[PDB]
Amino acid sequence: GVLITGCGSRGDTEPLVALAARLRELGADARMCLPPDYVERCAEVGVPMVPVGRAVRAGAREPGELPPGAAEVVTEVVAEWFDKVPAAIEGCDAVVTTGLLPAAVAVRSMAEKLGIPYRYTVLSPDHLPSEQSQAERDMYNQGADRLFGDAVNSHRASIGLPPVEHLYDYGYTDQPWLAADPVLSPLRPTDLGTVQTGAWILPDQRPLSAELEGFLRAGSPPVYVGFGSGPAPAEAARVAIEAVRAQGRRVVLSSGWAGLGRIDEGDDCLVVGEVNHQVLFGRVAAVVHHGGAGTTTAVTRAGAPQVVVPQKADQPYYAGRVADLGVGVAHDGPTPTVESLSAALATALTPGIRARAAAVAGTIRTDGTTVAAKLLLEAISRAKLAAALE
Ligand SMILES: O=c1ccn([C@@H]2O[C@H](COP(=O)(O)OP(=O)(O)O)[C@@H](O)[C@H]2O)c(=O)[nH]1
Repeated sequence: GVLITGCGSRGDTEPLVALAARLRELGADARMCLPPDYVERCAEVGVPMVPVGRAVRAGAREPGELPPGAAEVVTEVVAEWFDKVPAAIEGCDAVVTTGLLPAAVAVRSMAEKLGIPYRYTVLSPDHLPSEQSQAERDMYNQGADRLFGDAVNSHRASIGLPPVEHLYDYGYTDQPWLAADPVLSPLRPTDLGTVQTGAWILPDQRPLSAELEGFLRAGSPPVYVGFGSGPAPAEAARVAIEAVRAQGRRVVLSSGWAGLGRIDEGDDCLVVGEVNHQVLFGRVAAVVHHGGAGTTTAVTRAGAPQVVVPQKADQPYYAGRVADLGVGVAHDGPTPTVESLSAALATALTPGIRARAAAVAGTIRTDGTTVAAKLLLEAISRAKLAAALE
C-alpha cells in the first residue's frame, strides 16, 4: 500500500486526497492520515482515511480548543501522530506527506523505522527549502529542534530509533516535490533537483446541488465570491454582494471557513457550502477569491476571469501571477471597498479577459498525480501499479 498524510487547511489536504484517489484508480491500496475535518471529503471519493489529531477548522473544535498548529499543544500533536500512524502505515511501501512539520517528522520517523521511502511535497515554489536562504533554513531547523525536538526524540526512542536533529531538513527532506502547476507557478531554470509534477487535482464527479443548479439555470452567469479556509476581510459579504450587484451580476457566495452569509433576502444571491469548483467555475462569469494555490489553480484551469483578494501567505504571490498572466486582477490589498472591488470586477468582466482566461485554461495540466504515481513506482522499485501506468 501507500500512506498519504498531512495536517493543514483544505489547500494542504485536497492535493493529498487527489493523489490517494489516483493511486487507487491505478490499483494501489492508498490510504490516508488527516485531521478529522476531512472525513466526509475522503469518504465521498472512496479513499480510506484515519483521522488524527485536532480539527484544523476553528468551528469544528470546541470553544477555546487550540488548533493543531498551536505551539502549546505540540507535544500532544507529536504523541498523537506516533500513536495513530502505526496501524495505518502497516503494509505500506511508501509515504507521501505535506503540511504541519511536527506531524511530518513523526511520519518520516515511522517510515524510517519501517525502511520505506518518505516524500514531502510543497504546494508553492516559495516554500521550497532551496528557495530559502541558508540563514533561514538554519533558523527553521533551530526553531523546530527547540520547540518539539525532545518530544520527537522521546517517541523515536520508544520505537528504537536514534535521535535526530535539524527537523526542518528532516521533515521537508533535501528535495521535496513541488506539486504545483508550472504555468501558474514557474520554477527557476537553475533548479534541477526539484521535481515539479504539476498540481494534484482530483477530477471532480460530484453533482452540483439542486439549489445551485436551479440558481445557475434561472439567470445570467453569476460571480463567485469565496475566501476558502482562511479569514475574510471586514464586511466581506456586504462589500462583495454590493460590488457584484454594481456590475449587474448575480452572486454565488461561498460561506467558507469564515462563515460568510447573505446580507438581505435578495434572490440574486445564493449562499453555498462545499461545491464542485471544477464544474461551477466553468459556469460563472468571474471568481473573486483569496488565492489559495489550489483555488487559483482551479479557477485558472476552469478559464474563469479572476479577482484575487489576497489575505496572507503565499496569496499575494498568486494575485501577482494572475495579473501577470492577464487572466484577472490583483486587488490592491486584502480589504476591498465596494468601489475597489467594483472596479476590479469591471476589468475582470470584459470580453478580452474572458478570452485570455479561456486560453490560459488550456495550458494548465491536470495529470500531476500520474507523475507522482510514476515517481512512487520508481521509489518503491528501487505489479498492478507498473501495469496501470504502462
Ligand atoms: O467549495 C469548495 C472549496 C474548496 N474546494 C477545493 O479545495 C481546494 C482549496 O485550495 P486552496 O489552496 O485555495 O486552500 P485554502 O487556502 O482555502 O485552504 C481547491 O482545490 C478548491 O478547488 C472545492 O473543491 N470546493
